[PDB]
Amino acid sequence: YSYTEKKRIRKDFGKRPQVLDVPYLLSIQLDSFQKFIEQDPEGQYGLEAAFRSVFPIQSYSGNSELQYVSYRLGEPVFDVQECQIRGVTYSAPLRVKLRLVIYEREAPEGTVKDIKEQEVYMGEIPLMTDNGTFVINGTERVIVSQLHRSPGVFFDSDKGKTHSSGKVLYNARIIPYRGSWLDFEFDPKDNLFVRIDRRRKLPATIILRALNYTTEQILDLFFEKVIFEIRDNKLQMELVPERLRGETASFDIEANGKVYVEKGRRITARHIRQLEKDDVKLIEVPVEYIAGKVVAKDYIDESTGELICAANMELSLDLLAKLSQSGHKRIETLFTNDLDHGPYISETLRVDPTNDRLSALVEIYRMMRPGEPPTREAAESLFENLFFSEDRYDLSAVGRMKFNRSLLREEIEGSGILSKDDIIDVMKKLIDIRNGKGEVDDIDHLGNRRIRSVGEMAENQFRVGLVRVERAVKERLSLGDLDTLMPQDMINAKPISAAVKEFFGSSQLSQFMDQNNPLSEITHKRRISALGPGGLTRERAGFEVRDVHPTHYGRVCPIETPEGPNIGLINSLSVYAQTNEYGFLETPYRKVTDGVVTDEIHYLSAIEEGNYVIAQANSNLDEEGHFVEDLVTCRSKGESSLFSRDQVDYMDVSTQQVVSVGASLIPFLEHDDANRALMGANMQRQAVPTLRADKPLVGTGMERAVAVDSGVTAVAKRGGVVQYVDASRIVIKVNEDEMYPGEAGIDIYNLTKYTRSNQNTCINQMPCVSLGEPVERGDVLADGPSTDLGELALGQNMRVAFMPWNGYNFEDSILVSERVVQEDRFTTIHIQELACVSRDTKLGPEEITADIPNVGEAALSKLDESGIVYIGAEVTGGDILVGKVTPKGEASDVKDSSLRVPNGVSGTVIDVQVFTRDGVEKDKRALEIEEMQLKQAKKDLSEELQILEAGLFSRIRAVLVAGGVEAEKLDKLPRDRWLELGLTDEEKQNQLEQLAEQYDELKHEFEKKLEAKRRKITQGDDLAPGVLKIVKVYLAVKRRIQPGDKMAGRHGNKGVISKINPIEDMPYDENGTPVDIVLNPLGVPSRMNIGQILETHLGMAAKGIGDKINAMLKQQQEVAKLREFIQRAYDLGADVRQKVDLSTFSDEEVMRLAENLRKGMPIATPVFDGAKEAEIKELLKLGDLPTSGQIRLYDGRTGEQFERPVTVGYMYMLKLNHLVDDKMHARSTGSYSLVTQQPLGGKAQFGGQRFGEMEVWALEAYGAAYTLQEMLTVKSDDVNGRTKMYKNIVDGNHQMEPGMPESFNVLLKEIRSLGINIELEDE
Amino acid sequence: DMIKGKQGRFRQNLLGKRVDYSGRSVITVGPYLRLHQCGLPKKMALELFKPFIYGKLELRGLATTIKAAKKMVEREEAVVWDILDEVIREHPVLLNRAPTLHRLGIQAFEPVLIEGKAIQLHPLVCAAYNADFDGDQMAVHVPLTLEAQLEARALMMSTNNILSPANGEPIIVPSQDVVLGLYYMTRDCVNAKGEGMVLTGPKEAERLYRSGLASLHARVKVRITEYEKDANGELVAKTSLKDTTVGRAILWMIVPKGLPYSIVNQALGKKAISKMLNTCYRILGLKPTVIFADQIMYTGFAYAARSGASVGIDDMVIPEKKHEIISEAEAEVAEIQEQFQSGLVTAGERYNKVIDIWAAANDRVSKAMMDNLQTETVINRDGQEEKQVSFNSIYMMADSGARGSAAQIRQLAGMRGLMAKPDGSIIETPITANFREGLNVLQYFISTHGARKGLADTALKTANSGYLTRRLVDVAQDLVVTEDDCGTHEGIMMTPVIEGGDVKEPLRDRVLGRVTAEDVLKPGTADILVPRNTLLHEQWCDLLEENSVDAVKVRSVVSCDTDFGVCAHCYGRDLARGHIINKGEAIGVIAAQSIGEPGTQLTAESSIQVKNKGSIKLSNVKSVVNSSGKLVITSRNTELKLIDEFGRTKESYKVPYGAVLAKGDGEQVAGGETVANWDPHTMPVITEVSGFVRFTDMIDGQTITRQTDELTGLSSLVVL
Ligand SMILES: [Mg+2]
Ligand SMILES: [Zn+2]
Repeated sequence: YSYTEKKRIRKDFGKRPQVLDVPYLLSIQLDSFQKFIEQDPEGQYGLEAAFRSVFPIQSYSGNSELQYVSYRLGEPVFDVQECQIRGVTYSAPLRVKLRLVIYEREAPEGTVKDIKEQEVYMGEIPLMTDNGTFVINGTERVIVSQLHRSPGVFFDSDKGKTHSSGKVLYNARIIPYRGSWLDFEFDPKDNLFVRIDRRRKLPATIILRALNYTTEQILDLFFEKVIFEIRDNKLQMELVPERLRGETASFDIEANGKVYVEKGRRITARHIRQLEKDDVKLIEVPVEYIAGKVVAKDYIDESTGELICAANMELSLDLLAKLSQSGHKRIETLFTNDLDHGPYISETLRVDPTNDRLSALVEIYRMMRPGEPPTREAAESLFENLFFSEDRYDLSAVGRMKFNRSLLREEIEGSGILSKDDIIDVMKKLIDIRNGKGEVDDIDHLGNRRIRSVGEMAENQFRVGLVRVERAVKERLSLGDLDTLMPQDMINAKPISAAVKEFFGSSQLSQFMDQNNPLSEITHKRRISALGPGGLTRERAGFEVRDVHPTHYGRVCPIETPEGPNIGLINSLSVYAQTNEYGFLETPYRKVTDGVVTDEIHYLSAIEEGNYVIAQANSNLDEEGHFVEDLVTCRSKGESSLFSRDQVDYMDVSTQQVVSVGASLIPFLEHDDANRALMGANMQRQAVPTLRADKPLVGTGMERAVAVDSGVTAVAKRGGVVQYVDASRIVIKVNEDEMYPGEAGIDIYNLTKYTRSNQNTCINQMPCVSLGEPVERGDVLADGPSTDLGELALGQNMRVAFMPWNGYNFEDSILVSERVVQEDRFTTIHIQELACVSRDTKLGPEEITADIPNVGEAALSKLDESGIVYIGAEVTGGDILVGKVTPKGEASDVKDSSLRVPNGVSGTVIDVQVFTRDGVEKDKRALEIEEMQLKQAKKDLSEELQILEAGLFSRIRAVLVAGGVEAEKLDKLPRDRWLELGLTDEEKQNQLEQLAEQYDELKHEFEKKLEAKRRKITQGDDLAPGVLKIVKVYLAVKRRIQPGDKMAGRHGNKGVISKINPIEDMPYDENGTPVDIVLNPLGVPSRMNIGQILETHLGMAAKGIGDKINAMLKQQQEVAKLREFIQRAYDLGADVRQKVDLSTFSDEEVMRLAENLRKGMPIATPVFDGAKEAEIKELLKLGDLPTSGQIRLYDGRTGEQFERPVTVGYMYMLKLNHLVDDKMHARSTGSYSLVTQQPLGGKAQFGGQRFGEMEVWALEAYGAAYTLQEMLTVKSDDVNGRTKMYKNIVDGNHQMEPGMPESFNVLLKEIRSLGINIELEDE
Repeated sequence: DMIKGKQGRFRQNLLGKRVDYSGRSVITVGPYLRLHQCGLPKKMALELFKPFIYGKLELRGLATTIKAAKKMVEREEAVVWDILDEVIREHPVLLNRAPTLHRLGIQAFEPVLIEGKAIQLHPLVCAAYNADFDGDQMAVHVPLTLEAQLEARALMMSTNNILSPANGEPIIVPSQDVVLGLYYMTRDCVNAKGEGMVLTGPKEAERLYRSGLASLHARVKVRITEYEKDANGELVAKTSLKDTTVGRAILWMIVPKGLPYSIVNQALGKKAISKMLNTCYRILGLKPTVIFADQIMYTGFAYAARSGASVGIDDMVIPEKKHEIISEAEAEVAEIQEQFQSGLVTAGERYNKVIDIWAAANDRVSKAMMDNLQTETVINRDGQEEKQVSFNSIYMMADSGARGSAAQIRQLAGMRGLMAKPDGSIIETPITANFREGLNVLQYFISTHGARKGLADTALKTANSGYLTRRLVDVAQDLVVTEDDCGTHEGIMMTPVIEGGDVKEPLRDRVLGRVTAEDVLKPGTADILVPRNTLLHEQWCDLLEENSVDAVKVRSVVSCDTDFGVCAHCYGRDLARGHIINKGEAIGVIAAQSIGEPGTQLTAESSIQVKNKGSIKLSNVKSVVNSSGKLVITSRNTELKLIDEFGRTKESYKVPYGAVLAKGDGEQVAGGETVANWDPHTMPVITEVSGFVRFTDMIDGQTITRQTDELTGLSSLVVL
């Protein structure tokens, strides 16, 4: 086991052996941005791709080409921590190599001049932190992945609402990544219409006309021919028997001398077999049959030249006679089977008004730009650039792969531009499905829904910047002269960097980190949003989209989603899932070799999963990968059933892979209704870090993975031994094995103490380890917020009893004992930030001095001479945080603009920061802050130098001992007196000058490094135009739990703390221990969350064991007893994958482990492979507790016994962020709004309640006329009315003076101001 | 532009503003409160009533000027709290909860100063507010002028609004903890401590129970004096020995004078308590009902706490015969599937068979579990043994009506039935496991889908409701009761709607509180039962059930003659109060709210079979008896009603043209006897006379196609 694991082992239930370990949970973000930067030769995904896409930039036929070589990411100027402190964006400079080449002009082009630009600076790109986030202005932002429809072609149905007469009208949509959209739809009359991206629907054939296809060519390509030969007389037809499928006979079908099908009887299978075996090709047919068909080609009279029938014209006897007399032996008619093969392109051609290519292009042009006369070449160029221009129309590699796969073409790699064969095949498939030989696609299939992560969106935005700047360079290179200018006045970085920072900063998917819980961080980073750019808007989207598709299995969490209005549009990603090479979603599966379940894992996407039969994870395997049952339970096409042993292709990796991290943290998920599990997870992500987090008594084992993988813990990078421990830094001496040979030194981890998180919570790290303990690579040195010894401890575990106690827990409300507040276990620290900004006005700059007009010295007492509060001073609402004066001109004094503490907030000033970009004057506080940072830098550098210096001196002593041993005199004189000493002239003297010069070089490197650090510290941190300086002040406030606050469990049970009872009143067991929480039973039966009951039982068992060992340990019997007891406990049955034992060191580690477990041994029930009841019963028995898990309790107030014993035990509860002191609010009178004199809205400013129209109706239902009267005039809007009412109340009388509202009188004057006579009548 | 448009004026100006002297905070239980009061935090009360405080402080002379009043309030000295206490005595405040669906969403209470930052809300009214203690917050307004105060105390106070304006029933009925406690209190046990001793009254019953010399429920003979106001408002004591439990006597202590003892003698569940309150209100009046409800709450809470009811893992008993049922149903599904693979049954037929057999197995297991759990306490008396309604805590929570229904009990201990896939089709294999046991990935996943769909439905339903109710309240706002009586004779003849099998809804409730259009006569003329228009209160309604009035013409609002409004008489009485409507109340808005707010939880026939023994009567028919001896139905609008022994129409059916009949008129039909017959998917055309069929305008070929079979007389002549 690891060292932190050996510290406190967690008793793990769970039967199936974990084959795959949980991957790095933040893989998505880091891997995507790595792919984004990813210096690579062959243009694959990556910035490189964008450059090669946009370059080469050739002049407007000016023969001055621009070429791209390569780019380089500059080293960031600001590290992460200092960047947060100083309020700048953490970024790297981007530099690109270009060449300008000028060839022969008015001559065959030949390279005349080539100039190389000196590594042009092309702007700043923000870098991503180690944890996978972005610091954009000293605020931690996250870029959520976006789920959206993949490029390609989709055949939709859109039925039901089509004219309410059935008539299912199909449609094919071609969507590219970049370029216009193509749409083919039908009409009630089965005519197939095309609609350019989002316009009206035109007949499709016009586009076919634009592609240069003649009507006969089209009818050739689409319709099945029917041949009519005339041999010596009367119209004999060449017939393929198999064409007759499903056709009532219209004529008498005689053949070879024998009538086969009588005229009128539909051809039966008997006749079909007869005719087939007879081998009948041609049959003479009556002229009435042909008197109805349609002609395919445009048969002209070859002899004379006169046209007779046109392409797709109905046949009449006269036309048949003309054709027969003209001498046409071979006739090609159309096959119109009114059942299967319809005349769709024919009828579209009939409705199609355009005839020539030119008329089609004219109509097209008149569609895009209606009203301006279309010129031929304009239409030609438009159509060319529409779908076949490499630059404007590009689908993708992914778009093209999906496109070819949808139409069943073997070739995966295509051209970006839309080729003609693509469109023709698409139309063929559309008409095919229209006949019914095909299925429509379902949008909700994850095989049709692709995930765009950060790097892809950043790449797109950067490309946009590039296309802009390319146009710019193009024009400047065209107009301006060619050879005078060098390639840096010409290219401007400002708009590109502007676009990148707008995207990263001001975007829908780029949002503030939800930073109060480690779980909150980890779940926020692994999120998939369907909104944003190219994302569905919430209101129009249908219920069908927000349902859970069977494809989501093992890819997205079914249970974790906000329960607000956008439920189902968020869908947090599952544990084990990954992104494909093309941005699809894949999940791991174990291969199945016919009998044995092997150990190699393959990642499968949605489509591949669809085909196979996948076995469940909870299937019993004995020692060689064979299923115990003959018929096992699997799923094949999204539906589960029984399959045979020797049919399963794959098997689920583990039971946990269905659910997200949040859901995986809930114990006994298998016993909770899905609704309450959903709400439980959603709430559990809101828990606030307490003062000392401890641990869950009932966990799932995932706590350490979450804590480590989040960046809140401090984790060792190179293993070694802890040299120095302080409550600010941990300094570790590396082990010699891993110790780098040249210029290694030791490792130092600086910790972070109370700082403000996004949610105003405290972020503090505590050291775990002590002096002299050995640490290995990857152990947890320091605990972050709300984590203990590596484990996630969101809340705390307390002793609950399920009973109604005089209706104080009537509804879901909760009763709590005074011991919890006395022992201070639910008290949190919060942290507000306040900012005072001194800008430069045109009347004169404001000042920060402490000299503030007409303020009493009481207010100054807590201010220093510079005008900033002392660190540690206690302030209250309304106190002056800092002193500022606004200058007055045309005097500067007599008025104060000093910032004050907001009303009703009181805490201690823990920190102050000052930012003066100008650097004018500087200030006292800047000097103190600079010295605090500087002294630290000095200490660290001094420590490193002294270690390296001690080493150099040891080597100097080892050389000095050679060549004449001198050990008496040397060791007692100071060490600095060893360089001035001498030795016999030899190579040894050469070594002494060498070592002296290396000592000097270490000094000089030290001095320059120090100078550099001091230059970085001193420089002004670039502020916005007009602001001289800014001072930020952090207040910290300790909030204790009180009645009205909200508390919850992990299973969805909620409540408001209703009353704090004295300890004596609370129920107590015979032993005298009072319970902590009194929980309502009536929440169980209707809210079928049974997981809390099992959790309570198992928690009592675990705390019982912990109590027994604490009791046995306080008496300190002997090591032997402890080892025996702990072993018997840890074994507890069989089938467990634990395997612990006493192999660990014999005395120290056991004593430490007992000390840590004495507070209760932590259990680990996995989600679905959990602890069954019998095991809980056994564990309760081992502790000497009632097996039924309920005990008899005596009422602490009255003393009589309760009938029917009650369930008690320990449950892990959380205090949610809904804290009563923020919610409570009241106003009598206060500030009103400027334009409409209504009271301000909000809590910061006093603010009134919104008396809506529904409340008006409620009051109107009663006869409450006077209440409404005051509500409309006296309470809000009437100025004179409100002051008169105030004065009347002050006078001690409670009346009012009625009349017409003045606003109404204003109305009279405004309406009267028109030519309208409106009079106030009287009687 | 200033006048027209939203932003300009009217549409925004006088539509939805923020008011003063208002606050908002979280609500909390506070059981010790009286029904007409509410717990209010000190600090909020001070902030709200600030100007009152200043006025009273200046009146008492404690402060020379107003600024001194502010300084003394910001120090918060004892005098300030004394003045605040003095001003608060009778001043009422308005409580509102964000979605004010109906007029009971705003009510006035008297505040009691308490510590803390949470508002304390009386439990009984939560049902009216639809309030839940899971972080719901509430708003609190202060009426300023004197008329507003008077209006709040008279019209809007909680105790004045006990009946819902929608229907007449009480709103403040005990909800969950109270009913559980009372249920525990009244149930009896075969054998306990203090079996069969005779007590002189309830007071020594309490002596016995509280001293632990007798169990709270144990059968006993007690002497009790009930009072009855049988005379013209005088109470007569009747005193006798009844056989009851100690608990029922203890409960009897509270019960006001007028009520018969019988009321408490039963198991006393939710319904029983509700009807108890109903009778108490109808007989005694408002104030006794209020005090009785408060007493019920206190005793229920107390004895529920003394009961100590909890929920352990062993409390939900898995039925012993579940596994057999599951194995049998699996074997049956396997046999039907194999017999499908051979191809004697379509896929749809197999689907239907599997779904039906699984449903049957589910019902079997549910009934077996309910039998096992319900009456399993086989506890022993002195000698032989006996069995009784069990004391299983979960069973008491189910049966009392406090929480949960049979369905959830099933969902805990049985198989959780069949599920529906997205499109509504039902999965072939059900979820055999239950929450006491553990589900597996597939079954969980399925239930997740279910819950997601359910919640989304509820969301959209709420949006649609809001929209509908807004239109309703908008359209009907102006209607007001302006006149006392228009004096019309018109009215609607109201009958009890007897849809098919029986009387879904009786007359008495349908007519209660409506004035009659004209006097109705007994089944014998000149026997006037009700004078010209009288308000039909409970006594008249009871009078109508002993007699057999079937249909009553009552004045309706639609036929009212009054111009520009309605008259009191045409409307009737029904209100939160009991009496005839008062001139001036805006009934349009109350009606619109009452119809809108509840709208948020809304998502073969071959032979007739008489259910109860009665005479058959045919209405609106003209039959012609044929040779077979059948009463041939020749009318499409024929009805067959059922007169009972005492002249009342129990069952009513509609008999179509061409249905074979058996019994005519007068015949008494035995229970469940087939009186009629006809082809379900076939309406035959019946000839009245005999002879040869003659074809007229029946030409062959033009409009009909002769497709005729051989001698046996089959044909396909089709008159299209
Ligand atoms: Mg709530
Ligand atoms: Zn009327």
